Amino acid sequence: QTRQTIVRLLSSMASAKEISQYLKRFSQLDAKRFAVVKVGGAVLRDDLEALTSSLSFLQEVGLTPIVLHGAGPQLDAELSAAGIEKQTVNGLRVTSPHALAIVRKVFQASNLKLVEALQQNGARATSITGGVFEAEYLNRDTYGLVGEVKAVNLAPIEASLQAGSIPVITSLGETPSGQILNVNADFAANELVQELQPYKIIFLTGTGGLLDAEGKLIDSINLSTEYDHLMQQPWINGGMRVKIEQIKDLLDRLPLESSVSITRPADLAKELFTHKGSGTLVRRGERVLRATSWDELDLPRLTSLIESSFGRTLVPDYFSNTKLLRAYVSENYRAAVILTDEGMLGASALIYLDKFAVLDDAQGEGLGRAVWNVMREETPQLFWRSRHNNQVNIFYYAESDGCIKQEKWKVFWYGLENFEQIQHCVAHCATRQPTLLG
Amino acid sequence: QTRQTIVRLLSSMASAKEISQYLKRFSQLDAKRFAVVKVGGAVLRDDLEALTSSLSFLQEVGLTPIVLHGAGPQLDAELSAAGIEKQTVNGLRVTSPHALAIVRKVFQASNLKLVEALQQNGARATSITGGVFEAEYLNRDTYGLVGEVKAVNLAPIEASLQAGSIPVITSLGETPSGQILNVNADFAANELVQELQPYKIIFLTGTGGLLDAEGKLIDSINLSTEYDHLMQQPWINGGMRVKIEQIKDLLDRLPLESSVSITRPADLAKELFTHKGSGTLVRRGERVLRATSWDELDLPRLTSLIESSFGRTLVPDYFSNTKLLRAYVSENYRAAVILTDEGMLGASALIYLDKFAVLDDAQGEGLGRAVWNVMREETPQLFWRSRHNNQVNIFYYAESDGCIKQEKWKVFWYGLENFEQIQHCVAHCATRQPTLLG
Amino acid sequence: QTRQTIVRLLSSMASAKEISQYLKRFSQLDAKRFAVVKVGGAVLRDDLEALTSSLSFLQEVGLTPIVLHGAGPQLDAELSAAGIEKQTVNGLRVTSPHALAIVRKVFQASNLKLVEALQQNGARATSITGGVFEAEYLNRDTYGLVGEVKAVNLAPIEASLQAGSIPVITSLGETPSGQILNVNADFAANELVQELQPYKIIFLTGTGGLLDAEGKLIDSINLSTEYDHLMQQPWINGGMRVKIEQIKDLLDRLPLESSVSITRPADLAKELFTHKGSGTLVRRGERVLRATSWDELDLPRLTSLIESSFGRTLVPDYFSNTKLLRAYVSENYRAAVILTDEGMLGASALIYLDKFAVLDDAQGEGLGRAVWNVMREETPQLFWRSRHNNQVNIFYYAESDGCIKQEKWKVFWYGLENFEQIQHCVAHCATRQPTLLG
Amino acid sequence: QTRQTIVRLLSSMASAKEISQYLKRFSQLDAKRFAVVKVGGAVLRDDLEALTSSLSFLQEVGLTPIVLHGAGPQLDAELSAAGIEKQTVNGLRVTSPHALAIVRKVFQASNLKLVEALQQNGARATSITGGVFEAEYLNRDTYGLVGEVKAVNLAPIEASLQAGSIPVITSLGETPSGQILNVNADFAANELVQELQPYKIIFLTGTGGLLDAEGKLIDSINLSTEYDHLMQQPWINGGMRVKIEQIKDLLDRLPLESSVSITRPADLAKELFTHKGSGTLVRRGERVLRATSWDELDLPRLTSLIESSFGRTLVPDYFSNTKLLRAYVSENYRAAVILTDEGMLGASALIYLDKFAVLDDAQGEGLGRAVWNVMREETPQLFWRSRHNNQVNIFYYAESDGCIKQEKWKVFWYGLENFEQIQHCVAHCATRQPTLLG
Repeated sequence: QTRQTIVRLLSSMASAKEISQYLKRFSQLDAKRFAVVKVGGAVLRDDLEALTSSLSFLQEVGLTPIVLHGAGPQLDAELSAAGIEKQTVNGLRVTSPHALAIVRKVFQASNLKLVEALQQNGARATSITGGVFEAEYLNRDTYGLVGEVKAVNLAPIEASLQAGSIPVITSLGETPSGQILNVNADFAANELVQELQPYKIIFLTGTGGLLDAEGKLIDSINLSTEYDHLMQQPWINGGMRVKIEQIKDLLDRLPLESSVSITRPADLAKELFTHKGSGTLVRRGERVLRATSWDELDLPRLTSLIESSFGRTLVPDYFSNTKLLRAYVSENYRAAVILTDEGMLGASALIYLDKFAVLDDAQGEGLGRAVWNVMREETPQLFWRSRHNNQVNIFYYAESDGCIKQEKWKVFWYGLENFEQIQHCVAHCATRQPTLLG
Repeated sequence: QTRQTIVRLLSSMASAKEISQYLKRFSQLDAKRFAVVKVGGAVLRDDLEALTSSLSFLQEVGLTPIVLHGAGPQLDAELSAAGIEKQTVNGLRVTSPHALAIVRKVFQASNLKLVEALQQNGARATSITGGVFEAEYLNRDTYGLVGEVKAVNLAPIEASLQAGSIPVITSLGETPSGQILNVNADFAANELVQELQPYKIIFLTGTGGLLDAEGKLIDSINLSTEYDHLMQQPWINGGMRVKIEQIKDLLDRLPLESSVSITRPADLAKELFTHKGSGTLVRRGERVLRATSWDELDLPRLTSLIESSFGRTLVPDYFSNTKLLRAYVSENYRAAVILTDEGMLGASALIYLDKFAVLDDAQGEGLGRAVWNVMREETPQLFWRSRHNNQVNIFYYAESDGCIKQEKWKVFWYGLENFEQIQHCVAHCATRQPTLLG
Repeated sequence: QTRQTIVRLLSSMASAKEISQYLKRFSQLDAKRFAVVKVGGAVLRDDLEALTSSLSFLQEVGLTPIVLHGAGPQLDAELSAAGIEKQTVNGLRVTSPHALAIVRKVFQASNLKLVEALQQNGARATSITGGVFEAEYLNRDTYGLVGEVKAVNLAPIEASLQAGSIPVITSLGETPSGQILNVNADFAANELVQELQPYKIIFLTGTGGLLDAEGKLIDSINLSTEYDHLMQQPWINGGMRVKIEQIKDLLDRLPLESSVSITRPADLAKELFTHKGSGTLVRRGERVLRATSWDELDLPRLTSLIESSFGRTLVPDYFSNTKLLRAYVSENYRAAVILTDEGMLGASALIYLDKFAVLDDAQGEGLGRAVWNVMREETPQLFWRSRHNNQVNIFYYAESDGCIKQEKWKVFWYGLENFEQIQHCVAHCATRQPTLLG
Repeated sequence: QTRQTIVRLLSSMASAKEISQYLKRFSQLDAKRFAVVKVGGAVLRDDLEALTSSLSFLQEVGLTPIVLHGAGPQLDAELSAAGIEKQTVNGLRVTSPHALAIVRKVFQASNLKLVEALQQNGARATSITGGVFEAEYLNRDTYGLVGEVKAVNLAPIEASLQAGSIPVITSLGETPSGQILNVNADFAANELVQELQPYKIIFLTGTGGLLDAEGKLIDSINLSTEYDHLMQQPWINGGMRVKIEQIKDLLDRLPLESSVSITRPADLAKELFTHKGSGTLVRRGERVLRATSWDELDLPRLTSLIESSFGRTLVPDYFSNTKLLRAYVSENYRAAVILTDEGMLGASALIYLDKFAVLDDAQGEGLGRAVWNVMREETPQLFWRSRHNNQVNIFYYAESDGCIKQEKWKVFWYGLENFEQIQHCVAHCATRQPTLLG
């Protein structure tokens, strides 16, 4: 029903090809196994009309947020009123008896505060407060009543998602013999999700997402590639690292098509239905290897890779003819760029995009985006050809630095070349390239 | 809406007067404060289609059962599989660590099993499993992990009854600092109800209700009166006593109009909408005093008691004329029978029902029934008069041992008198009684 | 679902036996084939909050009124504003071209006015305005544009009752080739109902029902019997006759269990769920024959009639022993009273009710009521016996003029006999009757 | 609710800017005043699963199709079975008495057939069959029983759209005095719509939309402009003309933002939510005038036209400096293109797009599209400049024949120029244009 049209809004527009695909490879597959919108107390306390106005939205079309709050700003206040709010021994905290006592009530209180504001706003939330997390206890006196979420029981939650309501769950434990000690909210979600196997999975926070050296919303990450030129580059202060590592911890644990998405609530919709939103997307992508030699490849794969990505198959024996400069391939072999040397003087002088090869089940996960992204950082001057009826021309027009058309082919180049230095090399790629498919 | 007609089905029939009243004195007054249908594991395990088919019924018209299971037959099995099912030190039980462990899972399991079978059957149940009962712990090693329900938190439940679903709750505790030890299911409900303030309040059991010496369903009890000629009479074996005392414990704690009702599930409807059903009703009634002297009474009360129970007020100065044999009055002064001596030879010989005086807000709680019940055990020969348009004539026709009509009065007598011994005394009450209102 | 409890409210009370039966012999059987609540413009114009608040009620539980208005008081005004409101040639009316013109708009207007006030009040009405009644035309100039409803098309209506809404229909015709001339609203409903085959079928009117010589709501009629001592007795002024004949016209055309019911709207519920309400019920009953001779009967029928109405069968050869005074039987043989002569002096002197024999599928249609009704107009002194566990004792207690009990039998008599003249004959029936079953 | 996200799916993509606007200028404004999806018997008869599966869709989100069938293929068969299916005197038809008779039944039949298949598929249709169209009669014997829809009564329809169901209406008349003669389905809708004032308004047909000389789906028309080079050009066979004129008749009668849309049913969604679909869109646009002289304009308008279409206002006194070659403006002054001559040799040689000026409330009606469309048919060689953050760059990239970027400006040209003939003139527009805003 919905998808019938979600894709219709899609098809006729730009980033449609890559999103509609996201709606075909996951449509139908449990309800609970939709989002897993883990929130937080700073966002509860502050903006709730919009946190719940957006949670409505999904659950009122079909996609049933299986929320996971953890109210801590307010807790941290209600706790120090009587006192004992000091000491955080390790990277985490500490809690005493007359103290869980205070959390469990604040967890309770604001938990209910949510589940109601949904029901009030028109929703159907259903408080789920305990019994889900097997919180074995890490240390007894050196921390007291805190514990590492040893397992998870989904029954309590599969009930509410069999009914059809937003399982508003909690950062609380519960040993074996039933003692309820504290757990890390984050080491928590890693584990719920592992159990549930989501598709989407948003991390609401009161901020706006991840930042960069500049301080601009970095609308993506793609670990298997972008991981290093990040995890080693210093505008990655402190806990942002850990915010990153953790989300990384996760997705290795999901399929491939998953994807975190730390956004803001007002935006939540924008984020979960747009190749945009306003929250750092963040996949796991795949391992990508660069090949200088056309011999360290599974060419045959590339055949079912260019037979599946392109209409026909490659004009026979093309592979023994290919002179190969620089090759880019996804461990899985669902994406390839073949970089051939093409020009006149010598064997040079221009570097040329002979093939792009993404499989349907991919330009959706943004693979077509990660593989290409990884050569336009190696190779800075770039000239290619794409027909007129090609889908992914608009991707190109993005990258393209300039473009020129012909009823038979469209041509794109990539790089700055002085006024007189351009025309010369631009007329080239539109002269050697007419003769590549000859 | 419903009451508009519940009373229409009512008005035109027999026990209608006393039930429709029950629907006018309690209509509108919270939702949660409807039933409190505490069940049990022997009824869960065995007949659930009907336990849930009846729970539907209410919650699907408006009256929202706020259920309270406690699965124990099945627990008692799942527990001994691994073992440690022996020892019950005091009138209650005992439990260990690797042991709550087993209950909490069985409580959980069958709790969910319910909440689902409602949602499946069309209902709207909503699991509520923990955090409600403040189970302080009674003894540490001499029993281990069991506790007396020190308080109750209604939030967890007022949520689901603000939504509109059947709060399917649990016999489980939870100290202060959050350790979940065992509680008595029964000492439990006493305390939920105290907090909630129900109106109806049914105790489902797999049996059929309370029995008697014979072994016939004793469709009532009324403690303040029937208490003794019960609580001292020996067909009250063992725990039946305690089943009684406990229900007694309760209602002292409610308004007056409340009322337990131990029935079976298939019957549940019959019970909660009929002056019948098939479950021992059981109120608290009121304290009733017998008066031999027309001077140890608040006559004035009786005036607003006969001015409110009868159209007019008593023909002035009737009270200084009354010669009084035997008087029956409810501590509250909402019910009276005045027993006057009426006859010819001497001042005797027949004993005569001069007045019955029940206030609207009463023949509903069955006061008209308890006060009269308490003289037809003192006074065995009984002759009275009631007009033709009187409501409560059908009560009479019940009691009445015989009856005779006159366009101006209807006459009833009560007792066995030989063939020739009747006619003689029967013609009497229809000769001295025409001249009482003269 | 509903019946599960409608009968529970029932069973425990008085007129329950005869009404619950009405709910078992018709439960399940189309939706449209429920009511057919034909209203009228004087009730529309005046009280609509209650006409629609009651129509809601049914259609919002399941029973879907298939309403049939006919607004005429208001029409009769809106018509004379421009004029031409004079002439009513025959027992009916007359209409011209620039004139239907005015009705069709007023029919339209108030038709819509209803269908909306239902949707506003929470209902689900659905305007149905035309195309249903095949109104062939009776006379062309001598009346103009009026016609006799030659047939009916149910499609337009079975649509809205397949959806589940109150088919708010109309007193309008429509020749063959589609010209919309006027029809009698009443000759209309006769014909809809014929087509539809209702069960209940109420005639709302702004009055309160049918009256009597006195002027008291005559809560019944039963044509096949009560027809004559009515249709010939002069407090039957004018059109009341026709109101009667017409309803008579109908039911001959339905099953037996049907039944008109001219009530008021505020009462509608009371009427359609109580052996009461406030509207002249009115069946067709059956043809009843009086038999003076126990030989002009199908005794065998009476065997399956007393074998089905009573537990066992009649003590063998009882039929050749019966000395028969006066016999009452329903053409169908679903009801009998056997009147035997019983006494001492001679073969006289008391007349005695040996048998009452109603079949389940009957005391519901009120047959048990019509057959008995028809002897207590022939036979004025009446003495009978009924066990203690007998269902229909309360019917008796109604009729009974007096009653007396015995753990084995209950005894009833019928008639006024002076103080000393009673006891004598009353001791009798409780002396010859102990020895009838001997 | 919906729009909150319909626009979110939108914003991030291509044709979003022009469609989301369509959702902001019409959001909130009656319900009935949504679509007016007039269908037809060839589409009913043939594909109904999809005609109703799409009608669902709208009415089940909020947008309530107020359908308008007219079943004729099937009629034309069911009519000739008995016969009299011959003669069509004028451009229309003819019908007799024993003949409407046959339509009214077929209209009825298939009308109901629809209203049910909606209710079956999950919808909420509600048959409306008559009383809506005031069909005065055009000629009595020379055609018989056919008529021109003199007016319309919306009551019958505003009822069902106050309830919230799909008013499935009909091609039938009804004189004044209520005779139901035939009407043209098409001259019908013109008149319903006039009364209702739709926004969208689709014409389903079993075909696929309008065609061209080639025979390709002509995804648009825009009368005030494209009217002539159409209405005079001969691949406009016969009734296609009339199909056109008629839709033209209409929209002159609506606001501006309206728009027919002859599509197919399976596509209906695609059409009514995409700048695409598969049905000839078709507006009325506005009257556009070409100006050769910068003096026959309301420049001041252009100021609030370039002050509203562009951030600031025009650099003061720009208007007395403008040397103007060719000007394009919409009668209303919501759209302008200013064509200035720009080059080196002489005052020539290139023609240059100095300004595009569309008002928000416009590029939605596709004005930005019609005005520009009307110069790229006059002026064939075209060179312009647009910043990087400009919204409408993707429109451009469409038109653009080639493009080149600079962090400060983006440059586009339009036309074929030989290999050596391009570079020369292409370097130009990227040399004279850097100095236009200087």
